[PDB]
Amino acid sequence: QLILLFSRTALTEKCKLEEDFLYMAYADIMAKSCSFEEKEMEKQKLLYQQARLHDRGAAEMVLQTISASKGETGPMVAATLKLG
Amino acid sequence: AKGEAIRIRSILRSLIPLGDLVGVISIAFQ
Amino acid sequence: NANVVVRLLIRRPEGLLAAMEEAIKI
Amino acid sequence: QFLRTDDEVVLQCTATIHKEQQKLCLAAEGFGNRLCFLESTSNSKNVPPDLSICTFVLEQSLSVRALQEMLANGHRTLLYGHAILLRHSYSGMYLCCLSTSRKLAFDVGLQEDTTGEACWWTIHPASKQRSEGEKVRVGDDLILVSVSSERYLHLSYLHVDAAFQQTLWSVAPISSAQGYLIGGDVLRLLHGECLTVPSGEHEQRRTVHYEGGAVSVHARSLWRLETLRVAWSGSHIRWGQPFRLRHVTTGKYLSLMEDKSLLLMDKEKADVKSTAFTFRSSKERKEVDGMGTSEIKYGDSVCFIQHIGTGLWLTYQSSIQRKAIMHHEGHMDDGLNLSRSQHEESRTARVIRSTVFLFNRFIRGLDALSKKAKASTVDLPIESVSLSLQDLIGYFHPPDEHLEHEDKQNRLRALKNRQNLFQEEGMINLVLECIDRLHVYSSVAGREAGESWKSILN
Repeated sequence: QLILLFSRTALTEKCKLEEDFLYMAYADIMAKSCSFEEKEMEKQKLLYQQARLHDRGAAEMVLQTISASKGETGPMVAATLKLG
Repeated sequence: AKGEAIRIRSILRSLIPLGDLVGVISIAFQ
Repeated sequence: NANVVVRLLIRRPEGLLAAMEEAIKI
Repeated sequence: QFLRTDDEVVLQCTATIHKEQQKLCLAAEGFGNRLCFLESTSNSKNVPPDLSICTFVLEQSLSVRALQEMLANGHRTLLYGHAILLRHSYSGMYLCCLSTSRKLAFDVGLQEDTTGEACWWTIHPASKQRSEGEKVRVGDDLILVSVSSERYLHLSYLHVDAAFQQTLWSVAPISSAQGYLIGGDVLRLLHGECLTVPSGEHEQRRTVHYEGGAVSVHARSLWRLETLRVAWSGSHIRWGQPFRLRHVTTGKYLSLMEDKSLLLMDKEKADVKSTAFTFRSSKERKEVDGMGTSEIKYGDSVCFIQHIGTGLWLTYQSSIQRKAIMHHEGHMDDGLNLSRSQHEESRTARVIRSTVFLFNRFIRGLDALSKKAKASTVDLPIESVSLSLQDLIGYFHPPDEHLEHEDKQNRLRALKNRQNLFQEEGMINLVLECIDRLHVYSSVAGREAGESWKSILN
């Protein structure tokens, strides 16, 4: 539901982005959660952790909130680029 | 309650309107 | 045979209140 | 070669009225008008015919059994015995048969919905050289028969009506490459800033200017390349062929009088070469029978305008009123860039002047009764107008609640575009004049026709 909340909020038009400090605390928790036996056990576990998100539309709440910020170098896009 | 047999039911009333007052009363009165 | 010649007689010619009453005088 | 579905085609019937041929096309209007008529394309060298009200799209082609089955519930190639569904290329309404009267012939006009057997027409051959089943060929002459009315698409003596008598119907393919030009589109005359025409409050806007900013975005800068070709008119557009420039917002054809002045003169004042134009590669074949070869890209374009009747180069001089006129050599500024418009921008523009021509027939038609009593003006249309407001309410219908949030914001965005392209053209001012002219009475005139005075006002 939460990833759908940021996807619906990005699809509307406001001719800029608001600051929206819920986005800057859930597109930050969502990115701080991501010798041959280990190099495939710490790899096949990472593919599971990024499957919590990209199976839940989170490859669209970072593909739209770049499209909606037209050229804004604000602190919003510098926190949904750590989710992409 | 059939298929397109109602279509011919409309052709016999729309190509020829009723106008039956010339027929039903005036012909048998002599 | 119901669905035939009425499918033909559309394309043939044969108001008609004027004809049925004026034939009494003729 | 053979027609398929998703093809653009026109219907056309021919009449020899006192040793004079007329290859006149079937054409319906839509958006306020629910009836078809004829469009003369025989005199295409002296009077321009309309194109966007006569091109059709073959949506589907089924068998008769499957059609009655569904009614009981790539691209195919059409067969002489399939039943088709034709939709209007502009209005998006399907051509069907109507239960009205204008005998036992029924009238032919568009309609909204597709269900029921009204919107279906079974093709038929009309000569011994063809028969049942085989594939349709281009340029054939054929018959169309309704499914519901069980009649022929007849031309009468000019009531076009579904009758029990036959009439031939020549068909002609029109269209079928993204970014390239296609014959008949509307587009933008980009500079590097676009070509415009003055605003409202009238000069009859007959000048031509270059302006800049969001005025190119609005509904003033729209021009339609109406190509003189009949068949394959929606081919790609190549260098060298002539095409009249039509204004879209007011319907006045660009006709250069380099002797006199730059004029957007009115409809029947378009000859062959007095209004033709072409595009040159520099600034110094003959025919393709098909959809054309890919000539002109959109962003990668520097296109040079040249008249046919003169052969000079329209270039601007030294509000923003750099009015451009024909020069013998010009400068390096005639490398015009191009960009096409969208399909709702083309939709909004056409419905403006389709109504602007109608409301003026209800302003001055009601200013005819602004005297004491003339009573000879029958040009006060009521059923032609009181229908036309119901479409413009439904055109601006706000989107419903129960819809997808990716679909509402599509519908709500296209709604706000329709409200902006009516703002600039003064439609808001144009209705308030009509509320003035009807607020003279208290419930009028001959009160048999205009008894719907309140419902028009409401």
